[PDB]
Amino acid sequence: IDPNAQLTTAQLQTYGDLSMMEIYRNYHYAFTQQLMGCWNTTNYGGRHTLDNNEMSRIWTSFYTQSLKNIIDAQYRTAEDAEKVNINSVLRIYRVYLMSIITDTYGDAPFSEAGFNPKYDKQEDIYNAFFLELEDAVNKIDPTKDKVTGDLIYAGDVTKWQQLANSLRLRFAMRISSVNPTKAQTEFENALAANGGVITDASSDALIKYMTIAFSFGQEAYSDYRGNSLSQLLFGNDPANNPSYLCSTFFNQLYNSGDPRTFKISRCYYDGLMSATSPDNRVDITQEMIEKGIAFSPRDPGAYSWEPWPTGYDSDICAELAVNNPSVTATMAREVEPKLANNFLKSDNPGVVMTSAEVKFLMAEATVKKWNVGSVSAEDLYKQGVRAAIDFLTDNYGCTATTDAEFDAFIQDKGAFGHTDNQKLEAINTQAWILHFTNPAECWANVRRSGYPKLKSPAEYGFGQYLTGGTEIPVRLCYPVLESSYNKKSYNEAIERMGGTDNWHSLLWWDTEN
Ligand SMILES: OC[C@H]1O[C@@H](O[C@H]2[C@H](O)[C@@H](O)[C@H](O[C@H]3[C@H](O)[C@@H](O)[C@H](O[C@H]4[C@H](O)[C@@H](O)[C@H](O[C@H]5[C@H](O)[C@@H](O)[C@H](O)O[C@@H]5CO)O[C@@H]4CO)O[C@@H]3CO)O[C@@H]2CO)[C@H](O)[C@@H](O)[C@@H]1O
Ligand SMILES: [Mg+2]
Repeated sequence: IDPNAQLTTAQLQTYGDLSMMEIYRNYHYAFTQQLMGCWNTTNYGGRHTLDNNEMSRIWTSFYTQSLKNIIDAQYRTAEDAEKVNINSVLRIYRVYLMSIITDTYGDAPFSEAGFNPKYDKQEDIYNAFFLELEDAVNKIDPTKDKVTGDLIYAGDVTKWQQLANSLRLRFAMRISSVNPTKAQTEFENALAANGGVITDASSDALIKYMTIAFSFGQEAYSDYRGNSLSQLLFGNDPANNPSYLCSTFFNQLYNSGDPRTFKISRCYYDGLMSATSPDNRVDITQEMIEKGIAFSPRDPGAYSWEPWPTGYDSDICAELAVNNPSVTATMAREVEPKLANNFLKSDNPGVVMTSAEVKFLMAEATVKKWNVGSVSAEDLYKQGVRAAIDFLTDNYGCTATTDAEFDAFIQDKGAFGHTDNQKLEAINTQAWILHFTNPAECWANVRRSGYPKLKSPAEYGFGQYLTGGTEIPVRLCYPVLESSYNKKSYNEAIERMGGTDNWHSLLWWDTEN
């Protein structure tokens, strides 16, 4: 009933729902070519398997829970002067959750959602995002009702203005190909709105999750207290099918001399690792470097087992073997980079939006000749990269990158370009690294900006397996069951796309493939 508790639940579900996070490991992480090799990632997204049920998870999870609850809470709270803050916060978080739906699937229920709700055109949903965030920002008033269930900003309603105006930046940059004039105007208005935007890391929008032991039992699916994305990236089958990194991502980090290379990824021997927890793994990364062993990250479409890499004999593992000889010294699949333990904790925050992103958005707007302030595009980009690197230090307990290590990176392969194209590539490639823990935003921004320039699994010699088509999908399909619950509205949506629900159909804001 209570709208403040409704907000809590909505925030927890965003990364707490173990059912929903399957979609990100199956599809998003493969489409963005950040992870590859894990059976689920490779089979589904890596090889373009059309599976309606796997594609439906965001739609179902939100319309039956968070978004339904929030819409209700907003409606009960709407026209109350004495409840104007909780109202405005709900409106802002409603917009965010809706942004995930429309960015996955195209046209969708918004205005009439919460008996046979229309599928609002994506254009008009985005129209509503700006209007909603602008009104919410203007209604916030810290003298009125206080917010009690807020796991992002603990009720700091000033920081909600910063988030709202920051989301305005994000959505304005999103529509900057389809509708440049509106994009510019909405971006410049957002900078001038009450509260401003997120100018530094202390106003980062992060959902606070607790430490609960990972469980894949039935009771676990109703428990959103933990970060279930991190739970899943550890794995239901963690020894055989862990989060192996994709070569596009690992090679970007490694070949650019990126300081985060061995903060995001390690090579681990997992023979002695427990199920349930990433404890007792054996880090062989430094050993591999010292001995000159090639890393073998997984090309798009590849499993961990094919191609089966040349390895080496680990002296560390040979040491372990004398005391308990069920350990192999001979490494094979372990030379394949995996996601570092820092990113496999239920502690991990739920990333909504960061100061690092705002910097990249500011840099891009500057490159596009918008009127955004007096700071240079290059400086904005540099601040963005610094913030994205420090994001790991502050939130995932990674090692600090020294001023010297940063300066060496930024003056060489991390450098802002000179050409507009080069600058856009740099900003958006770097933003792609930042968004690793925000898959929803990572896939949207990859599709929108066109960077990094990803190649289809077909180009890596896996065309023979690309069951659902050759090109990397650019959306996910509506759940089949919408055909019977919401037929008229469902059929109208599909008539706009050409009469088929195709996952190669470009979303309205996506102009190029
Ligand atoms: O065969 C070649 C290759 O296989 C590898 O092993 C694979 C195997 O082939 C796959 O079939 C197997 O697939 C499992 C998925 O990994 C796993 O994610 C999924 O988990 C299910 C769970 O079992 C199910 O109960 C759960 O139901 C919940 C619903 O999702 C919720 O909506 C509902 O509210 O609550 C229920 C719970 O009551 O859903 C999850 C998914 O969300 O199960 C799949 C089928 O078993 O994966 C194997 C690897 O893990 C092998 O490793 C290779 O070596 C080999 O060459
Ligand atoms: Mg595109």
